[PDB]
Amino acid sequence: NMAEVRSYCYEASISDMASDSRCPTQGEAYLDKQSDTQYVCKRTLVDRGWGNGCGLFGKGSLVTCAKFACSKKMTGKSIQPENLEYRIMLSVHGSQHSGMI
Amino acid sequence: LTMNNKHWLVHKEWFHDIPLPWHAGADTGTPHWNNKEALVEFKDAHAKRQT
Amino acid sequence: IRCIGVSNRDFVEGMSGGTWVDVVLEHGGCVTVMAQDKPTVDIELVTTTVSNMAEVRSYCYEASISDMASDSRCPTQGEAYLDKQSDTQYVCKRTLVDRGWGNGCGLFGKGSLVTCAKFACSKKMTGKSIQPENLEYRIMLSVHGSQHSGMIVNDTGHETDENRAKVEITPNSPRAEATLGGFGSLGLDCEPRTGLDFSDLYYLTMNNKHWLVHKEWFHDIPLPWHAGADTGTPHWNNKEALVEFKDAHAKRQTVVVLGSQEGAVHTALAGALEAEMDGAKGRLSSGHLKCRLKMDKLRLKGVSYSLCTAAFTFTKIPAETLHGTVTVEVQYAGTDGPCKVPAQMAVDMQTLTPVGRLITANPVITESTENSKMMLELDPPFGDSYIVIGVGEKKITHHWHRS
Amino acid sequence: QSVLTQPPSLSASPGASARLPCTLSSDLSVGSKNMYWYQQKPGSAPRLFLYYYSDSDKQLGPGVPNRVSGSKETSSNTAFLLISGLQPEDEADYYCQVYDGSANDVFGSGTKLTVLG
Amino acid sequence: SVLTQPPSLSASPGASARLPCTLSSDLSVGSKNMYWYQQKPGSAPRLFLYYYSDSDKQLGPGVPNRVSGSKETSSNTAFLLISGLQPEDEADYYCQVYDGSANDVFGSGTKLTVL
Amino acid sequence: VQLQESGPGLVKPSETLSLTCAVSGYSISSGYYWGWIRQPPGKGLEYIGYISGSSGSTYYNPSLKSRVTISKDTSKNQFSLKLSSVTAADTAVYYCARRDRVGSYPYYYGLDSWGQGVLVTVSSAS
Amino acid sequence: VQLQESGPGLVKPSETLSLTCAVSGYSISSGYYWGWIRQPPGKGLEYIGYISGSSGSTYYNPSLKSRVTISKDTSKNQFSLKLSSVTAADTAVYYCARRDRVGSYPYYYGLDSWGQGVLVTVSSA
Repeated sequence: NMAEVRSYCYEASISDMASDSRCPTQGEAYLDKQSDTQYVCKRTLVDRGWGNGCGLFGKGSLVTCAKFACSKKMTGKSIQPENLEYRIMLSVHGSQHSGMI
Repeated sequence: LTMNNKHWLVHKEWFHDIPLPWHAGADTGTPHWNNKEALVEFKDAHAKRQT
Repeated sequence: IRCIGVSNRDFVEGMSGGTWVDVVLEHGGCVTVMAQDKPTVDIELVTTTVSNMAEVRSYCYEASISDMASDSRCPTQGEAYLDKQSDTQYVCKRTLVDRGWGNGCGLFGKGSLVTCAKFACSKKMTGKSIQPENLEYRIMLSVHGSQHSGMIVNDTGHETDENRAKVEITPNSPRAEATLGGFGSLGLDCEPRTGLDFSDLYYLTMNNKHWLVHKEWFHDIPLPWHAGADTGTPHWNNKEALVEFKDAHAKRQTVVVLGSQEGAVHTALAGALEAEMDGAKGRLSSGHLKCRLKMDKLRLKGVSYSLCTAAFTFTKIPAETLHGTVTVEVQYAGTDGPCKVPAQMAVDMQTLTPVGRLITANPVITESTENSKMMLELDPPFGDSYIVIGVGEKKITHHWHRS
Repeated sequence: QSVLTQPPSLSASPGASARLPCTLSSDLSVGSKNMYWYQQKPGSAPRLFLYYYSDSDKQLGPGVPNRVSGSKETSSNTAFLLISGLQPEDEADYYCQVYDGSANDVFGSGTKLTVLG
Repeated sequence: SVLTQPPSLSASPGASARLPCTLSSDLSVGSKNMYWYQQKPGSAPRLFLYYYSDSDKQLGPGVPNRVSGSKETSSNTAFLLISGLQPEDEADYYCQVYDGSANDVFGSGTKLTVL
Repeated sequence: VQLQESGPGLVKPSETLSLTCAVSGYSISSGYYWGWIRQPPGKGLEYIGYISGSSGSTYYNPSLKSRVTISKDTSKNQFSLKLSSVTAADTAVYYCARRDRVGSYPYYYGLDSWGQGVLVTVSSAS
Repeated sequence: VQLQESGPGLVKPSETLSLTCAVSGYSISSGYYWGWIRQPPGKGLEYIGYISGSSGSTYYNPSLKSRVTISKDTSKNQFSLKLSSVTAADTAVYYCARRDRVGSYPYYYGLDSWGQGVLVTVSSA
């Protein structure tokens, strides 16, 4: 009857991968699920120009996100003195032909 | 510590700094994970289409 | 055109009177080659597809144990033995355990115990040898003097027209002659598999995640493995690296598996080259191909052309590229037939004197239809300047200040 | 909610500039929405016509010309499909499309643009 | 364990004839030594071409260099390519390997017919 | 990437409907969400759902939530759609289309390449 | 490296059938593997086995578990084959062949030298 303190996730799987990108001078990209918890996001720049569909050249702005989900967890419990229940076996000499007990 | 079905004892100062996703209590259904970026690597080289 | 919306763009100039222009192509990196009187070409190493390889070693990272059995004899009686020791699918171990009047015998001491268990793999990885004989580099060319991609609606588009062709470079066929047509033929005697991709590399496949690993780093991966020949129920070697049985308090040893080992090796190849893409052909994400460019039998398209007369009109706003060059796209709006586009940078307007450099050598209009667009690139001078194209009557100026 | 709306029929004489609006629902901000326009000839598998987000963030169909322009009026959130050089072959059904918060495709009713004669 | 072969083949004189030989699902074509025999009725099958890779291959006695070999490990099939079809080569071809216990497995017999 | 649609001519109501889509020019499992969009007689376009190319996750329509099931198989480079418990109003012209989900160019976030399309009615026999 | 195969034309059902070939131009006690491969006209090739010139080892078709027994005579330089208790469906044309398995430049692993062929049928009338 010990209780949990901190549970780590050693196997996780992502889903709902989505990205948003805007050409330079159009500010910064944004996604609806980027503020949602259980999501992983990152904003960076990519090469952008007329060949991609644009009016200017330079670094664009894109953010990608994926829905975090754990598959296998590991849990760390606390050992509190409330339950330790040591058992000490006793065996006296003078009898008892054979065995431990 | 219990991970798959096997169990160990662990110095807490070592257990507190494991670089992995984690949550504090005992959320059963939908936990709010901390540092989800520990497992999700983002390779993004300047060309295009960060992975 | 091509090679304008990228940062890793390398400009090189060709020697006057020389036909060799050596250059290096790399993944995600572009090259713009120019000469004094020869057309400007944009070459790029697009893909490095390796395929049709044979497996060398296959390591197991997810193993499952089964059929735990044991046999033991008391200290004075001798060493223990189990029939599964001779089986190629079982891992065993001999250890010493306490024995005496308590358990089953009549002498105190350490008896011998053998513990066997049936090994089996759940998830494994396979590394293959990529012999120099089977891998295909792909190089794309694009000559200047076109709008975006005419009549060919894609960017790669096709190999059926001028300004666009793909040259496949592979060792045992390194030299290649690109038949541009009209512009001539661009020769390229590349240097494949020596610029990079030395024989230390194996193509490793694990859980659809692929990489390229060094020579001996893959040999001594501490995992159970089998050699390069696949049959049903394979024979695993060094299974003890994933199945450990070390001592307990006494009276018996316990056998436990090492769990999974996927993410353990995910971090083991940090910085190693990656070849994620698939489709039955390993598409690399790195290149360092050295090439030689032969400018012998290529010629400028617009040399026998007369200058265009019906002055232009801008289509898009002139943009500054990442390296400082200027780009403009204009619709000529005159059925002069095939004519040479007059392009020039003018610091003033008194006399249209050459002030800077022109990337697109002699821009030319293509068809004889009424309205046709074309794109050209210029190299402006540092500071204030202007942009004027067309004949003196109905000139079009655009103020341009670079750096 | 999250439904697009636009009139069943529009027509204009050949040569003039035809503006095909696309009114988004009240829960959307058109200024930050990538607008997608589809063109469908009567029985030939509608093709992607014009994607527009800004006058510097735009991309047309593979062969459609610059006569087709786009614009946004953020006062009442409504995209536009502008066709300047109206030829008789511009007579088709045009659709618009956006995406919701969960990235589900939201198409519009669309206008059956008819070139008069 | 058995190897599949195509029964019918037709090609124009001067073209490149492709003769496939698909190994079973229990075998990997990339790691097997392929052997190709040629047989016409009334004659014992002569050994035509051995192929394992483009750097490990041996032709038969008096066989022109227009007889090559190739492998596609994606579909797990070995090839027998004959460019410049001459009339003397029209016969039935076989492929053969040796499995774990060194048992020879042949094919169905490719009836090559040059038009 | 020229997709061709193939499917039965007619299905009776309350009966499983299956459409098969061959992409024929692009390898699936590289990405590029593949979906199915319909136009019942002459009305607007209604979408049903799309399946992820690489991962294989399926995203469906809120109204067509419990009836459809989209499948994928990259061995022969095809993906299919299964419409169960069809109704008389489900007669439509279906198109399996392409779409990009993670790219840096928003033009491909729309349905770039479309299929030929099949027509299916839900009437009785004759 | 001539290989000369010869034998009877007809063997009756449920009888031990035997054929033999002489290696006319190469000594058997040198290492090469000498074997038999049969096939009915129009049917694919099927190997019967091979015998060693050095040790005498024999390994046959898995289908013919105890049916075949490849014999040998090293001194006279001949090697035989004794298919015991033949069946009616064993009608085929048999071939004598020589191969190698001891690592001589893998091309030689396949049967490079063949015989001429002996037509054998199992009938009663």
